Amino acid sequence: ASHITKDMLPGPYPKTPEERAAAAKKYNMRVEDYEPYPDDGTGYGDYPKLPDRSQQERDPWYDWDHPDLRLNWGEPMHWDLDMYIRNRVDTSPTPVNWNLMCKHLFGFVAFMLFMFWVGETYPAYQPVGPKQYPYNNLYLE
Amino acid sequence: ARRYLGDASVEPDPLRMPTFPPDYGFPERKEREMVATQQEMNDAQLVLQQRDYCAHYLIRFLKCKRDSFPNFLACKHERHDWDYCEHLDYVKRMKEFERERRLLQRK
Amino acid sequence: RHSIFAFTHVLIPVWIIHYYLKYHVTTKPYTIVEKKPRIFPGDTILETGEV
Amino acid sequence: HAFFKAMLFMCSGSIIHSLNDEQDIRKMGGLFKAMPFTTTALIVGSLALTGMPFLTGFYSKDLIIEAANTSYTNAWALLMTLIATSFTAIYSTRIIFFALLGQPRFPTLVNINENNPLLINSIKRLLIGSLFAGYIISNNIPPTTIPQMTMPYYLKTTALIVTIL
Amino acid sequence: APPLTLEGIKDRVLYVLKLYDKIDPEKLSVNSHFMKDLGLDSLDQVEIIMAMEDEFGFEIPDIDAEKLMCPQEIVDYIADKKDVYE
Amino acid sequence: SWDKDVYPEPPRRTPAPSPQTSLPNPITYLTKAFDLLVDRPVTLVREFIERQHAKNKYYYYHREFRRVPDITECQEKDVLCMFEAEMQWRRDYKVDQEIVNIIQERLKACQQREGESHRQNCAKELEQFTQVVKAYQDRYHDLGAHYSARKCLAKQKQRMLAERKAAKEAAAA
Amino acid sequence: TTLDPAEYDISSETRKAQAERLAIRSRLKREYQLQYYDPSRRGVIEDPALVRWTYARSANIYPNFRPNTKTSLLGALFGIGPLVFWYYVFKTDRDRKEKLIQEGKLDRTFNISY
Amino acid sequence: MLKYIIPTIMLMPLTWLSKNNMIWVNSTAHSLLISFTSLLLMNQFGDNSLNFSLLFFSDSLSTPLLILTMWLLPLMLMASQHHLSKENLTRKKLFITMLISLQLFLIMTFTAMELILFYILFEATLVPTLIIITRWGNQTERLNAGLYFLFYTLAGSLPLLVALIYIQNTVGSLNFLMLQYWVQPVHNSWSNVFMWLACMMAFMVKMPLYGLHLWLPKAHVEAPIAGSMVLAAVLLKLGGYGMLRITLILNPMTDFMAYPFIMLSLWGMIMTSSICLRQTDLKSLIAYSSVSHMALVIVAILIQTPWSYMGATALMIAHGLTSSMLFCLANSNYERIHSRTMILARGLQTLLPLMATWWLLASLTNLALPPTINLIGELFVVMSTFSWSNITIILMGVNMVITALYSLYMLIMTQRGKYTYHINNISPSFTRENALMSLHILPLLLLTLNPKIILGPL
Amino acid sequence: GGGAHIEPRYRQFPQLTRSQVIQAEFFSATMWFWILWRFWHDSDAVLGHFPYPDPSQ
Repeated sequence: ASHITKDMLPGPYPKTPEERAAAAKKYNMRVEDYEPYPDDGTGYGDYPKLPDRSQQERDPWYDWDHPDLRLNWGEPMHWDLDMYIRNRVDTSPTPVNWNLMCKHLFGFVAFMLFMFWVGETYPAYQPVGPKQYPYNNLYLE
Repeated sequence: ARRYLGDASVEPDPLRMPTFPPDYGFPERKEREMVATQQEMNDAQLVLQQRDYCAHYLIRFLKCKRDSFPNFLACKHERHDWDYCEHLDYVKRMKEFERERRLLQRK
Repeated sequence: RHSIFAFTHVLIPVWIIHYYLKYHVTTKPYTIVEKKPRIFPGDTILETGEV
Repeated sequence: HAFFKAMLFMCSGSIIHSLNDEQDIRKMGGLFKAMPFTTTALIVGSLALTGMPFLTGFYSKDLIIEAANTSYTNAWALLMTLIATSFTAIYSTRIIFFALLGQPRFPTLVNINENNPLLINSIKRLLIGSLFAGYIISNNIPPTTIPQMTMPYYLKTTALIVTIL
Repeated sequence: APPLTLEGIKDRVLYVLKLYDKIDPEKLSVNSHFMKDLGLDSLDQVEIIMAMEDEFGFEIPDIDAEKLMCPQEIVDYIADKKDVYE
Repeated sequence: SWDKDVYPEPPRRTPAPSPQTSLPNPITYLTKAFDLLVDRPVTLVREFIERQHAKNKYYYYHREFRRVPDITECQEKDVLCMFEAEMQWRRDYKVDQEIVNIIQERLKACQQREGESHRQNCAKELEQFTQVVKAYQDRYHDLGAHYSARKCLAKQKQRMLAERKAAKEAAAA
Repeated sequence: TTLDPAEYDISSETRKAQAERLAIRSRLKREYQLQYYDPSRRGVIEDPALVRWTYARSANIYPNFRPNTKTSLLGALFGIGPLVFWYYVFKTDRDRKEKLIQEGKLDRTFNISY
Repeated sequence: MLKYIIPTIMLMPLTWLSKNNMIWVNSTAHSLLISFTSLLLMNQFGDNSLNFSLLFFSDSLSTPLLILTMWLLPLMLMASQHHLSKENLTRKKLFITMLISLQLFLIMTFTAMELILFYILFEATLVPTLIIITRWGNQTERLNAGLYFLFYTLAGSLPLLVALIYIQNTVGSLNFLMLQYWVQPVHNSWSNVFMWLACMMAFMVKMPLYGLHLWLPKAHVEAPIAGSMVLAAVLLKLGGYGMLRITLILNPMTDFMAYPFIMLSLWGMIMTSSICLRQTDLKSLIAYSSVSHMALVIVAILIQTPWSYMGATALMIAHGLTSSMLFCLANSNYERIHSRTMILARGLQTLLPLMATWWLLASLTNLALPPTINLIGELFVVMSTFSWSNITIILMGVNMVITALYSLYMLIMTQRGKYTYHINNISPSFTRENALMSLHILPLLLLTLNPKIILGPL
Repeated sequence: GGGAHIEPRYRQFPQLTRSQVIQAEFFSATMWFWILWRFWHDSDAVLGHFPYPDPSQ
């Protein structure tokens, strides 16, 4: 049961060097890119002075990580930044966006113009005159 | 090519036909062509798209499948003859665009 | 043996599961709902003939 | 189809244990590095997957691509089904050309073994059941539909040559 | 299922000394320390295990470089990783 | 069992013979052996209970009720006679559920017995059943007062709309 | 596509005296390993990085909160927002559906259920 | 009830009358014996109807619902003994007696013969629950949560008395539900809105809408010894069923203003289960599951015309057994690790193998695997509100999607390893820990054979 | 381990058990005998064709 520095207070400009770290060592001497200034967007009750958010992100992927536990399995001491989206989210790929996936289905979007026609096997084209005439001509005889 | 109209009974599933529904029928040569027995076609448990032509030859063909039970071929040449019933039926139908391309031209 | 291992497995329930079957078609007003014979000509247990 | 890959997973399952793990198409080598039986079983089903010259599902594969012969289709559908048949051929020789062709390249201590009759009883039943499957099933079956049985000149047999290229 | 002993790891490390044409079969057995005739900077620190990168080669992390100077210190912790001798 | 007029079927009409060949048929090997292996442990045991069950008998009777009052009785502030008119009424709705169950099984009877044609034949079921279900939700199903089941407080008043609106207000029928 | 993710950059010599940030985490790990090894513990360590993670997320949002902005008054575009739209749909059905049900018929004879 | 209340009051001068530590075995022995007698005269027939004795019972005829109320006193005493056994026997005798005193009023409730006998017993609770909330919890936020549990339930229930006394001197007397044959209809007015609204809103405060659910993750989060009244508070929530007794009659023709209760509780259903996947307190994870597929009955009661009452009754005791056991899964595995943080309990599934089945067969009832009592309940609700409007399959279908990803997220957090810590957590799930975790699924899958016992009138 | 009936190697090509090759060569013969009904007798399309039905007048 710890009462001194239990959590944050209404910040984030309450002499920020006193916060990290009295406890909650988010910053070393309030210049660590994680000094508890980051109340991004005041007026929201979410994330006060808060040894917490908009810190660098996107994914402790639990790779080699040989200091010790380091990442996600083995539990280092004080490194929780924002979680519950990060035990299932990873890093950067090869290339970049070039959204060819919508362009991949665009090939049949052009072939939706081939959905307008038919596929009759006999005969071929003969597309220039009225000799084709899909249905029958005269009556019995 | 057959038919007549005003089906007496209101029985759907087009067995209510003139006699027998063809694919198109008849149409010219011959302008008529007949069929099997509808009282036997319903007596034989047989689905639609099998009440077309060459059915009576097939009703005698597939009978030998059970009439020769532990067999590998009831009649393989008749299968080539039922196909010859089928191919002569189908090339009779293939002469549409031989005519319809020409009969739709001026005269 | 292949004698008491095989006979205990299959042979006993077929005695059981038949007994809830023959004593069952006459009780329930629909038994198994078997289809027709699919005949071409005509003979079998009738008499009718065909050409 | 059910006789194909339960063979073929189990056929290659003898290979992954044989190197104790790689499951990569790299780092394999050729066919006969004391692998007589399963490479013979590989060249049957991967020849079935070519498009069936006389094999098992010839009575399933050929009769459907020649059921799309006369049809009211999209006309881009036959420009998408029959082109996919040609792509099924390079499926075959790819596992040949990396696992069954090349010089032996993989890290050492060749710890291969194939002689457990549990596996040999497994494959020898299904490979025999593979070949004579459709020639019993399709030979002994009630026909329900009217077949096509028409395929004129320059339009008929190229579906094999689709696989040959 | 195949086990292993410690007499095989002493040979393979020693053999790829002889497989390299830069190094003669006249250097010491377990401790030539690499610097005896190791050169230069790059390609005498990671290339010296680039032959075992193909053979053993279980991804060999960044810590493995400067421990590998002592050529017996290579032999030390390969037995620790792959669950080896007693 | 039952009575076959409630649950009809046509005869059996089962063909037979048709061998015609000296090709080896396994049907003589199958039915001429396995029928006896089941005949001993079934027929002898079922008969053994059948005398043992005929040692003594037990009785249960038909339960027929009394129907003196019917519908429009009684006066509004009464409770007693308007309890009996609901005890009348609820039995006339659990029963009329099950008569739809009987006719539906009659539709199940023809279709697995013919199967192949199944549409142009049997001539009766799709005419009978849709003249009963179309005679169901009218006046016998409080749609949508089905929640409280509204015995005689609404079961008459669909049928009031079937008299006060129907048959006179058609202008001019 | 989410994200760049900036896996290489420059240094040497932008603020070279930035070191011994590891001295923070080595102090914690020397505190932790001396805490973690002991012959009789029988129970977890507190580790208040979890304690400050729940209690600054469960409570301490409403004592923090002041409605000084309009991005917390944005919730009328999110709370009562779509709930307006679901009422607009459901009374167009059950009214257009209703008139067709009374004036004219749409269902068949075999609709006992319902 | 002839005498079910009369033996279960005789349980009360047995506990203090006993000796020393025998007080646990003496109470649980006799309390199981009522379960024969509870079944005994009840479940009779059956066609309009069973008025039972007098002005004290209509026997809970078409809605049984009451056998489940009698399992629990011999289910909670075996559950509560985990961390209770450090206090005095003089208070250990208390906590058994008020728990019986909660079962006494629930027995005359659900049957109740009237509507004004209902209310005074509908409000006869909330005094013995509040004693279990304030005393016998853990660290603070008990006391405000002791006040949030009041002042929603009590602010709403007082306009019942204004309306129920109003009916008693308007149309005859309400004293019987079977003098409700004469019912005048309730048309569209400006006073008949409020008669409908005040009579309805006091039931919404217990089975919550999306609004005014603000007390439900307060009392369940900060909660007694081992779910000991939390098992009771899940029955008590579904023991606000009496909307089935009222709204079937007694203003039957007001669907005109059902729509702000439909859309609030049909869109809230798709959101209040979605708002739980980022929970970090384990007992608050279950506490929002209890919001979501309880609020499916609120769109199942207001939509009338059964094939819904087939399912709306089966859903009241669907998670009567499910959500009870999930609290028992979390009242266990907290005795060993002293936090309810879901992060901390990892490294599991190797250490306690026998209770892996107890996780899954719990969470396989929310996936609900159709031959259970669960997807015989939802698939009557689905086929009911389809016939209201076709578009409701979308929201209720996405309800089925997210709760699939929701239930497994509580399972899969235990399938990890290496445990990093924890010289404690030795106790290999003793004989009591599996016994009170059993008797939940053992009736739950049993009744799926002949579930004609679980049906309304209907 | 227990039985070393197939020894590990240093790339010296451990061979077969001199009976596996018999079953191996037996199931190449059963399929190339099974090319019998592929050619003898089965053709490309045993249907018959049309001789260009132009004279329909």
